Amino acid sequence: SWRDKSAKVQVKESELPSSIPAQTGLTFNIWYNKWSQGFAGNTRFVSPFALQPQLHSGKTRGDNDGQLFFCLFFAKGMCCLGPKCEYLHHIPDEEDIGKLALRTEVLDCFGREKFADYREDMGGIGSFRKKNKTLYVGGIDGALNSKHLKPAQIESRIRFVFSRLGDIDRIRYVESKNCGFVKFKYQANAEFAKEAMSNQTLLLPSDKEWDDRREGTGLLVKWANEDPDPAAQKRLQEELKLESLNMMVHLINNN
Amino acid sequence: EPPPNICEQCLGDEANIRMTKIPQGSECKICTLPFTLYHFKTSKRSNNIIKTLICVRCATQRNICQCCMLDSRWHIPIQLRDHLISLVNEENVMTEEAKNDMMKRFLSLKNVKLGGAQITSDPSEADNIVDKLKNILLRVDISHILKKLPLNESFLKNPSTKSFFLYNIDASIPEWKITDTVSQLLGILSLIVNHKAKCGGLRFQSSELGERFVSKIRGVLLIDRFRIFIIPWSSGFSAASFGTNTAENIKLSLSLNKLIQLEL
Amino acid sequence: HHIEVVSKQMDPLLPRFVGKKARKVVAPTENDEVVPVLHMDPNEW
Amino acid sequence: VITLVGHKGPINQVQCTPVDPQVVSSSTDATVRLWDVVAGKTMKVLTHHKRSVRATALHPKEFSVASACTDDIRSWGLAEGSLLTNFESEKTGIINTLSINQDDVLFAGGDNGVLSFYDYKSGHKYQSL
Amino acid sequence: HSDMASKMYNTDKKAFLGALKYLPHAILKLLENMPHPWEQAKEVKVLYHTSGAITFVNETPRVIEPVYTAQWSATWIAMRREKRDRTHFKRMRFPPFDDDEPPLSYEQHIENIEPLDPINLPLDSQDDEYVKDWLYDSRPLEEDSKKVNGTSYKKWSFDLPEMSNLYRLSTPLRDEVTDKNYYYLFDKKSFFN
Amino acid sequence: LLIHRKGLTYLHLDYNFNLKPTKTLTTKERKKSRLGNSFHLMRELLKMMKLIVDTHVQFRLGNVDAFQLADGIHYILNHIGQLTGIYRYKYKVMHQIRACKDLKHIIYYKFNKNLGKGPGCGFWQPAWRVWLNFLRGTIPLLERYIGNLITRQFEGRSNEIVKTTTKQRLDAYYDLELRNSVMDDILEMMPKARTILQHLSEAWRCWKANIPWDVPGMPAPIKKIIERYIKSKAD
RNA sequence: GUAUGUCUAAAGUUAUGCUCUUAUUUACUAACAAAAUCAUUGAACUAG
RNA sequence: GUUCGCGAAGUAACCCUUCGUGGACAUUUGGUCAAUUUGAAACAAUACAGAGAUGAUCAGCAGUUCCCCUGCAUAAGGAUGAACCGUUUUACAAAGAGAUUU
RNA sequence: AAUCUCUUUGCCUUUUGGCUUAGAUCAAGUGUAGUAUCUGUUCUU
Ligand SMILES: O=P(O)(O)O[C@H]1[C@H](OP(=O)(O)O)[C@@H](OP(=O)(O)O)[C@H](OP(=O)(O)O)[C@@H](OP(=O)(O)O)[C@H]1OP(=O)(O)O
Ligand SMILES: [K+]
Ligand SMILES: [K+]
Ligand SMILES: [K+]
Ligand SMILES: [Zn+2]
Ligand SMILES: [Zn+2]
Ligand SMILES: [Zn+2]
Repeated sequence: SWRDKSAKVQVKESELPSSIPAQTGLTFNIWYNKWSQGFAGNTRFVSPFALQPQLHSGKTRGDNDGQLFFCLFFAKGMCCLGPKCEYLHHIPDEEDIGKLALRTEVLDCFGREKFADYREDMGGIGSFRKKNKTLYVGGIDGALNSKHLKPAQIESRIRFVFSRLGDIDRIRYVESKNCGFVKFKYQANAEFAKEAMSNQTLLLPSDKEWDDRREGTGLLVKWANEDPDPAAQKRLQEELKLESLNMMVHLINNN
Repeated sequence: EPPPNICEQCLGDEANIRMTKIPQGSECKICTLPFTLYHFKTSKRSNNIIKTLICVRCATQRNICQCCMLDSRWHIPIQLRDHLISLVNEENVMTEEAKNDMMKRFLSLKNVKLGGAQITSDPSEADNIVDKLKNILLRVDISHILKKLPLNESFLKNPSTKSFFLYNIDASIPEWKITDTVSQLLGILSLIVNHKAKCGGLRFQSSELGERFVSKIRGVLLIDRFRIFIIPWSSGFSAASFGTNTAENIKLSLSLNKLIQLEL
Repeated sequence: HHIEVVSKQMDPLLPRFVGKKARKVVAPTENDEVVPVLHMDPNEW
Repeated sequence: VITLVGHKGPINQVQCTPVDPQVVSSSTDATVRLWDVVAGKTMKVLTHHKRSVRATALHPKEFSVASACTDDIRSWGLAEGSLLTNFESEKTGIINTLSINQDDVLFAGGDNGVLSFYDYKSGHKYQSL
Repeated sequence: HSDMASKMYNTDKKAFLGALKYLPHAILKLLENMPHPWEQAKEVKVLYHTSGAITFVNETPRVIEPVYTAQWSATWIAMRREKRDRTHFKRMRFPPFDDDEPPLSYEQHIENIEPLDPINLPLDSQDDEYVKDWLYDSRPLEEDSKKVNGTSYKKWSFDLPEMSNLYRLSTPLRDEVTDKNYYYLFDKKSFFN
Repeated sequence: LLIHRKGLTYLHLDYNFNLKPTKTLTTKERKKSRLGNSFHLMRELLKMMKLIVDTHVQFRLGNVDAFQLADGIHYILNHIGQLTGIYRYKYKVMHQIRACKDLKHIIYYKFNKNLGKGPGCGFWQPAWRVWLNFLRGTIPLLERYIGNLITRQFEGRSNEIVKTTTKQRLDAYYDLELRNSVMDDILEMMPKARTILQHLSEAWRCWKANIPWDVPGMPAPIKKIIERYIKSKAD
């Protein structure tokens, strides 16, 4: 178990990437920290870093300090503090889900404040008005470096990379759209998995292009819209009725 | 400016709390207008700071805590509260929220209650609603892959099998419940389920785990009285076992359904 | 619950009111009560 | 320090008083408003005038105010915003100015150039010049 | 705070903008405390923002007027003598550094170099006996509890031979008109008239 | 940082505090990068200060001796109108520049009595005082000017700017008030006002042309209202 | 010639009589154009 | 750590030295803030076009607006800064006549 | 007693929305091009 060891330094401080992004213009703006006087087609890049749950997880100062929030950089596989980190370095689980319950209404598992509305691209931290537990997995083409692959193999790879980030409710790969939907048991695990898988690559060491992994642009993991499928919609309504029944007991008990 | 609406659960059980007040310190998450920010800690040594994320006006309109946006009387989310009031009043009450910045600003200036805040702000009606809710509470390639699926063979003691085939999976069932019930039986496990196929496959770490699994009761596995049926799957499986496209998965599900109806 | 309210020692170099900005705002009209218009009382115009 | 919002058009005259209503205002919107300046809200809206209330005049010896629109001079008690008297202002036309002396004489200056003198308590027009 | 590329500097950047309104004051404090020609170097107390946005020189250049008058007089004489005796007085170029040259790092390029001699007119062992040991100090007699009230440097009290020596050293800059009638019809009131 | 927050990356601030465009600017870039007197005055003050500090740095490096330092400082304080553009943004500073020129004259002729022309006078104390006193009064002015500029950066520009009645607006504002008065009198006399006021515009053109204004069928009291307001405008 | 405005179009996938051929007339528009009398000379120049 | 008091060992006994022990002195920092893609800066670039009252070329000043930009600004500038140019049906009644219907 | 269409009366129902020095001045032009346009002739009709 991760609780049996101390966290491991994922990337040494000297190995961290410089805060100055790749040049996309004639002049670097020292206020916004972005290149200016130019234009580019697509600024995304494949994450040089990746979380390895079995290897990196362990105790940090956060566990002793009674920290509630998880480490964002740990999820991204790039935390340089290792055991000295103020935030938790492990996959969210039921015990931590329980301790986060009062803050999770307005904060994600990383402690970032949620918004009223989703970004128009559905990316970001997410809305506090919806207990959204489902992620959209786009950019599969670039994540595979445009490697031709069968739908079932794509689904198997997505299941592998995501199932290790918490309890999964269900997974669907829509070949008609070349996109995947991953639904988690707890929202905090969807938040954590979203940050961990963002900009990652779906390639494996058993692939030809493994050495070219960072050439293109990585996986685009964002929040999922309302599922339009009537079959899903009805079970969503049944979940709502179950939650309301399970809440009426608490209301009659309190009053 | 009225005092902040912070709930007991956010304040905590500590005897005394020091709260920092910052006039115009923040922009309300709901209405985007500036408001007096209050921030505090449950205890001087705690590692987290709790901030009022919404202004007193928006909180009052919604009858919620400024620090956690849960109902100030029932301490539950707005969405669930409005649904619970809808179930008893049949009026289908809801808190509609503005999209445009100008409309958010405009809405926050109205001296009205939104959605269920009407019921929950007046304690008389809240009680007069808890009583009514009590009355509610008490009351095409299938022909090929069907030889890849192990459907001809049976649940048995002798053959050592590390992999199994699951079918008659109701779509309501999440994957984690299946893994959890197998974990309960084994006293603790790679699972594939395709819900459009209504079937899946289970792969164990080593043969003694599969043997311990088959030691406990073609077989059956229970999920809230859903009878998932189970067969030893000696031929190793992958995601391709249940079809390469959606239509193939659905066709497989219908085939398995009629096979189940024949078996029953 | 007894709360001790204290003012933050602000950094004199930073903006004193983080939330202060120029914002146009259309305010709603509060139609709480009707005000009667008590108006009690050939082609030259 | 305070901006009193309520009138739906240009304000013609304002009068300060020592107690609530501390501000009395007349407008082109044909209303006379008595204000609670501390609250910044109107204590009372007087709507009897049909046309722009061009002129007002506080009585120097009693807590009342006169107001006028074309052919219509009215007196109001400020303590409660009650209509006291309707003057015999018929056919006098547009009234540009009002004045009240301590002898209860009310003067109304017509835009047609006619000086009208009235007894403030009765509203009786006693002289036209 | 040379390169504030990291996001951690977002607040410091705002502090920098906030310091701009106080920059003229800091400039005044710096310039009023400028080292005089008889001082090689000068330590000044400074008040600095913790983000490094601004540094204010936090002290007042208090001086003893007859001493300061004598110091500048000795400097004046030394300068006239140097202009007389130096065949080629090479005036320095302005600006001293190229527009493209970044400001030198004090601790790397200046702090280690031994300072050059200041303008100190050679004082006589006997005629300047009473002033020689301290005339060119940064705050002369600051530590002498008899001549000065203390390091706050607010009041001075000198003896006759010292005042005489300061008066004598000040002849090029001191006032020589003892007769008040010199200003007949050439005084404040006659100019007002 | 101020330049870059405004997005003016095409303007480069030299280490001697000169501000120059790095490319030919479009008219929109030129309009947007049109920095005001508060910024330019602050920059010129920084330039003056750096000139002084750099001279002291040259002495500390050992590149100039103490006499060259004193003379250099005196030169700087006497040539602010040449070494900086400060006069461009706050032309009253010419008073200080003139004072320094005058001080140099009285100083040099005292100093050079038996020495003739040439560098070497380092008596910078009087001109230095002149610039310190300039800063004394410039401080509150720049605190207000720069404070307002930075306030606009964080808070944005005010939406409730009330334009005053200046000479360039006098006729327009006079017209607005005249029309409003005429309209009030007409509407109150009557038992589409914008159409009625067209008669006022015609009566004014008639008055200017000395053409008699007479509308057949015009109500007599309204004609008298228009005529009196036309006479008031005429007066 | 400007001010200034507009455009830029895959993917970074969100689940279900009245005309015609054609030779002219007239008007408007063109920073298009080095045009022969009145030892080589308008010549790169004009914008709200 | 220091210091005041007490037990003890060392010394012939003090001073002094060490081990033990009680009291006194000193008493809760900091965050509205985590370190590149996904919680938000813009210009620019390529193309086309080339400014209201005009037959033509233009100075303007305003007003209204939930558009603002530059500027220290209640000054001034930003094409008269821009947008403005479209779409338009009922407080609908009175008098009378000739045809339609039982 | 209830339709339909006339005629008159009423209603005006897409029914002129500022300012200054009429705000000011101008309306003589080659080649070629572009757009619209004109007479005629056959043709369409
Ligand atoms: O122009 P001049 O009549 O010859 O005077 C010059 C001039 O001073 P002013 O023009 O200000 O009176 C020089 O100043 P700049 O031209 O350089 O500005 C100054 O030299 P500095 O640069 O050292 O000020 C020089 O002084 P010097 O006597 O050393 O030659 C001085 O000459 P005079 O005043 O003696 O005639
Ligand atoms: K043009
Ligand atoms: K114009
Ligand atoms: K203008
Ligand atoms: Zn970490
Ligand atoms: Zn709000
Ligand atoms: Zn709360």
